[PDB]
Amino acid sequence: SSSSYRDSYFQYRHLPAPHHILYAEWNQDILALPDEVANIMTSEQNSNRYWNSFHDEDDWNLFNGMELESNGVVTFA
Amino acid sequence: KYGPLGITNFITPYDLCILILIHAHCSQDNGISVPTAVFLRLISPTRPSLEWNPLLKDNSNLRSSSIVPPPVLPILDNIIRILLDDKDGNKIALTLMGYLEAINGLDSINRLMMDLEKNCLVNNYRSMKMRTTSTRRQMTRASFLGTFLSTCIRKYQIGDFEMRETIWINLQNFKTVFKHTPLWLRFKDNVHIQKVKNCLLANDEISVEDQQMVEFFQHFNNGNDADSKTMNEENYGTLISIQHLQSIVNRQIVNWLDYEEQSGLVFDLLDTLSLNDATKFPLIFILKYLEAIKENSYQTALDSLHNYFDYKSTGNSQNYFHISLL
Amino acid sequence: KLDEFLMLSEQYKSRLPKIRKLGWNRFKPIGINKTMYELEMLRSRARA
Amino acid sequence: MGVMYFKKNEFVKAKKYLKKALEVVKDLDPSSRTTISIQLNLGHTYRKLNENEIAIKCFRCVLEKNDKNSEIHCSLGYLYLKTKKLQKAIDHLHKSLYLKPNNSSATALLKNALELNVTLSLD
Amino acid sequence: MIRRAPTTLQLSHDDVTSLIDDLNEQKLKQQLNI
Amino acid sequence: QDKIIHDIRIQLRKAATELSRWKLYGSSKWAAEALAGLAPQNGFGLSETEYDLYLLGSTLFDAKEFDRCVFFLKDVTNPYLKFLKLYSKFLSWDKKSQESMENILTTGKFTESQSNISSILKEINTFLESYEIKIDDDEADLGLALLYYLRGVILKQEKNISKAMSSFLKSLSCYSFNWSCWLELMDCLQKVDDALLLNNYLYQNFQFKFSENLGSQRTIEFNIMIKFFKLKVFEELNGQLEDYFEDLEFLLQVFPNFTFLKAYNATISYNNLDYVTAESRFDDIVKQDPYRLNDLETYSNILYVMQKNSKLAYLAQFVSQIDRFRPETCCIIANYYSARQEHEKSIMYFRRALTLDKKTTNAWTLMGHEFVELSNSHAAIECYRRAVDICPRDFKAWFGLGQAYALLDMHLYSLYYFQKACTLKPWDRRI
Amino acid sequence: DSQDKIIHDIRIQLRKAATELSRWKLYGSSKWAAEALAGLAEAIPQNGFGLSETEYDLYLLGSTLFDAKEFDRCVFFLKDVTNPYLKFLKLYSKFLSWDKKSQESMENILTTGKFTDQSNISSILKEINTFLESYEIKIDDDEADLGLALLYYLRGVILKQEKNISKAMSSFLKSLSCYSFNWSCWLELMDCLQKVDDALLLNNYLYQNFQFKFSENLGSQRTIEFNIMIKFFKLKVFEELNGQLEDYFEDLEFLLQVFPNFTFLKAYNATISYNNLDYVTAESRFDDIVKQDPYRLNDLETYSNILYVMQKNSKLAYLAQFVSQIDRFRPETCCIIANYYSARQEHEKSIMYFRRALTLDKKTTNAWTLMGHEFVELSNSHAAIECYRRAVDICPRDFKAWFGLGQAYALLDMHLYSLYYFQKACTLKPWDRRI
Repeated sequence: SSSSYRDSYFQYRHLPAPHHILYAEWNQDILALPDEVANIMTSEQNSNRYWNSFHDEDDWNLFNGMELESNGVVTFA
Repeated sequence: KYGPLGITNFITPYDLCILILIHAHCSQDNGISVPTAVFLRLISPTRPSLEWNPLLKDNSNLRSSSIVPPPVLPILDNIIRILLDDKDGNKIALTLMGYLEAINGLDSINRLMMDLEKNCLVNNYRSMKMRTTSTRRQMTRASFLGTFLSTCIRKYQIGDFEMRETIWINLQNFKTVFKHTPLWLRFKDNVHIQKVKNCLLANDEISVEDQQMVEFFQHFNNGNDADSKTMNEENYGTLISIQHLQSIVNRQIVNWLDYEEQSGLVFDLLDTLSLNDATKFPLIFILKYLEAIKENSYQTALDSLHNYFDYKSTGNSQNYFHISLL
Repeated sequence: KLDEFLMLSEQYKSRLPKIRKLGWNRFKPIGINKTMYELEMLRSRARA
Repeated sequence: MGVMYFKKNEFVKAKKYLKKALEVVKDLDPSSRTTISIQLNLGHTYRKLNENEIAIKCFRCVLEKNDKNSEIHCSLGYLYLKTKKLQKAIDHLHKSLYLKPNNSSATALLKNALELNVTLSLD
Repeated sequence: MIRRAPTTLQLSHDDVTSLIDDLNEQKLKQQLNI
Repeated sequence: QDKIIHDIRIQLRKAATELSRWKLYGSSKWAAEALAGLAPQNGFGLSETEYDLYLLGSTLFDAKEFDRCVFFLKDVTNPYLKFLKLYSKFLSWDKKSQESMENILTTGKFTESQSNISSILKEINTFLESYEIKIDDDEADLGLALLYYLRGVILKQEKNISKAMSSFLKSLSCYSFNWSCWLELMDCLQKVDDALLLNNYLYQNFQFKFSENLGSQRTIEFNIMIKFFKLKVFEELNGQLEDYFEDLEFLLQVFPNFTFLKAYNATISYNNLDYVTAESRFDDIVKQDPYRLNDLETYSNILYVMQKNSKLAYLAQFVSQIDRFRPETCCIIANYYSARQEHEKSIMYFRRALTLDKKTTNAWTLMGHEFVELSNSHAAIECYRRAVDICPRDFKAWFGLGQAYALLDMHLYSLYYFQKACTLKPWDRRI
Repeated sequence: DSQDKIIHDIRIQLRKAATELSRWKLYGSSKWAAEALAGLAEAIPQNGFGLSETEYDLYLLGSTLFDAKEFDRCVFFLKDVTNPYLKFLKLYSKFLSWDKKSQESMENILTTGKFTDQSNISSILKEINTFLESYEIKIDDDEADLGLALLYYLRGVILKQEKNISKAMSSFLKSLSCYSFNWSCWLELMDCLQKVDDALLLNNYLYQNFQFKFSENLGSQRTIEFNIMIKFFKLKVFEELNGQLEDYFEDLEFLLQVFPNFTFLKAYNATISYNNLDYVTAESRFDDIVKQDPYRLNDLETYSNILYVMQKNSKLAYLAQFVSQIDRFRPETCCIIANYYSARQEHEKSIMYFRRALTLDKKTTNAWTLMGHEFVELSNSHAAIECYRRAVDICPRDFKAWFGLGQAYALLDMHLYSLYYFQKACTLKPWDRRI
């Protein structure tokens, strides 16, 4: 027949060690994403605080109990 | 008989030799019953687990009430010398010799193993009495040989084709070592070998065409040395299980502490570990330690002791840190 | 001391049916919206 | 605008405005949910208008632009079942079901194509 | 400023059911002629 | 013969070196191996400031560091060095391009997607459109054919078969004596009547670029491998053969002791179910080239029918001794376990072989058969599907689906599946 | 003036250097050669081989069957050849066939070596000696081709794997003398070195009684003072072993001028700052590498090592996502991610990646100590102790391994049972306050 003669796709000789096929599962590993999954509702709060750290004192004081309504009218605490 | 040593969790070539012997005994076609003392010297070292604390306990259970022969090294030269002693042991010895000649292929190995599980080994005694139509002796699982053969059966179905090839490449290496030995010259021709070999070689189903090229597969792989050999990874000269190594080491240290043994062969073989089996077998370190004290070497004693107590503590779940200091 | 041979013996014993027990559950052919896990449960009720 | 005028079942001003939109955007937006969206919408309007020929052509060009899409395959199969080209539609239904698990409407369509294949006795 | 996906509609259930009913019609009438 | 064979040697020597030079392992392997069976011309369009990148790109590719090579050739205006970057870029995507459902079977782990190639396809169109000399006339050279060939294969990825043939035939007109290009052309057929139509295109519409090629090679019928083309097509699917026997004889006279021809020639017997002759025709090639491993699985398959397990086992022992991770090596081993009725374990080795190429010969189908003996009836059916999409020309793949659906209560889906396979192999009495 | 003339000389040679080595299908030096030319400062193809057209056909068969991983098949067809150029290929195919096979045979065995610290291998060695005697130059001649020089390299490396040290260097010096500009040749000569005093032993030999074959090498290059890998020699060995530096400075800035764009040099230069516990400066050095060369899984293990000390888990999560996207089979990419997982206190996952990283390349002993640390935070002291223990079996002169093992006992009430381990570590780095 004719199997190894075609070179139109990733074959056994393109990767360096042909014996790497033994593992062949590390590709199917979802590496954990940066920030919130380190907490594993608390993750978003932790992430919120982590980004919330970047304020000036008065600026943070403005947004302590900040709430914005849909129509655009503003409530300040 | 020397060579590199490596621990194997698979069927060692030594293991098949017992399987060779048990096949002849159970077949009862040749009327050859291997003496019980032979089995008890061969299988018993393979029986698992003895344990031996470094110090703080001396031969509290290791000493056998009856003096036992030393365990046998996995070389055809040593194995044959056990059967050879008897006046009729030649007949038993040739039985082993012929079977090793008949087994020329991996398939033939499988024929032996399929034969035993289907016919010889049987789950329990209650089916002994219903199987009076069997022309071969049948084995119970709980028996001395039965429990061993069960383990051997397990170690064959446990691996892929990768392990089976290693069995045959090593056995042919193992068989050929005995070939360039003076004793093999003494047994160059024995006519009985051909008789026993032809007993099992029969029913080959082909003798004219395949056998012409069956030899070609065998010979081409083998080191005919006519051309450059096919290049293959370095293979170990001897394969032993962990439990078999436990028996030979324990006997050696006990013999050292206070039927002939082969100190040189055991010591030389123990010096070729891949350093990973040493982790799997921490007792190799202390074997140097007992040797170290004999010549009164201070630092060489110490590191070995520290070596032994680092691998042992991790392997065993119970806390032995309180034992290391003592 | 964990015997390495017994450990790998159980590991082989666990994986061997795993190939056989593959087609269970999630896998569904097309044209049959109902996986084979309940093909035998209905088959069990058929005779029983 | 075209999607709306399709909703109101006008089927005419929708087509005109959609054609105007694509003729505006012939040069740019080769991909990225713009050309595919407008072209598939125009093809669906042509299907609703029973003009199936340029419908087949535009659905084919959309499919060759992007293959992984259950809707494109299901609609092309619907177009083929409108005519008598079952041999070239049941494969598309096969692929559509392969891509997306349920496709209940596609399941019914393929089943009907099955009874057709039983019914027909072509050499 | 970001754009969302433009509205696109696929084959509904009513039209495909109309086609299935019709297609049963012409898989049903012709064997009477046969 | 006379100078005809001599003219082949010089030009075939070319097809061995430049193909190897610009990292086409598969094509160069066939061509160079043809030198041995057959009984330093150097040249490339490069500048000193640009020749350096080719060395940089080639050796990074050799070290299998695919992805770095793409960055280091980010801006190259060379007509055909650009091919090397895109080739690296394509493969970098491919290795991670595993469909989810097939992957579950591919591994059993049981746990940006495709837009890269769309950019790749747009890049190649943009480059050629802006390139100085198009494919028309006696212009273009060897490197241009590679671009179209790379363009052709990527077109096949989105199942654009109709345009795929145009690109491939275009590429080969510019440069011939590339084996790998014709291999992908085979998968473009998936039908019987088109083959003669394609044959008609070659005989009348097709023309060669004599500028690059040597004498007596622009003509189609003096070409030697257009026979190879005809050999491969009439063995994948018989159909109606045209000059098949007559042309086969001529190519046998040339290329003495050529292993590939003998394997193909012997393979014909297997397609004809003449097992006794097939073994003899396989047996000699083993003696001649013991270290050749291609298409030994066919030798295993026939031995499976004959059930010469003793013979088969030594074959399995012999094959595994010299290599243990080539796709045929695992394939033959998995076949061996089937002979031992150990169907549950043959899956594992077939699984190992599958991950090696993931587009092999009919190994997907053999994987499915073992599931049938396990009565899974659901892994096997979707398994049989994977053979279909890859190679829709496989008789066994289609047959397995109909056979499996026969066991299923519904028989309605089975009729269509059998109908396709009926067209593929109408000669079979069973179907 | 003279420097520019040197630059023009360097370009010609590295073009030749990467040509034959890649043409002879060895990538240890071929990959080095091009990148070295790539980083060269801005200021017709060259090829030649004494092969007959009949035998040259065999070359193509041998060459393409090599990289198709069918090494054994290459040997069979190339058996009867007599040319020294192709003779090297046949044995090299035989050698690599063994090397690949040995890797296949052993994957579950983690540690490598022999406790006390062939016949198949000896078959290759005899063929080398048999062919070398038959051939009618046998080195020590002005008319010595590259193929013979390359042939000695195979002889040197095959001898060392048999542990026949003190003979391999002699072969390697002969190979380097007849043909310099073989980076793969220099490494295998690096690994054989063990101590700084031997570095001085050989360094002199390269100076007084060493000279290159000026016939093979181009002019203005055979001079030892204006050579390059003699300079590249100084940079690598004196610092990887951390030996006493001599003739080291003036060579260093000399290489910066000639190779301003060389990625390998900068990472090594960055490595030097890392090795001196100078982390701020090194971070700046590596940051150029990432921007200039985004795809280099060669020295970024140190980068992630730095970033772990740095903190900024956010920056570390940048690398782990980016590095893993390239490929998951390099030794480094499996240690890059392990650090990121460790920083987030998932040890039971991060512990696994470290073992994965070691499995790919067993020479990266640095992962062993990191392996043990994650055990400690899992409160499994037993599992930890053997871990550090393997690290010091592979090489006794490991300060980190001894210290990590001493601590694990120290966490337990075995204050004295730990005195030995700490005492051993004292010899390695006496000049530390922490110990």
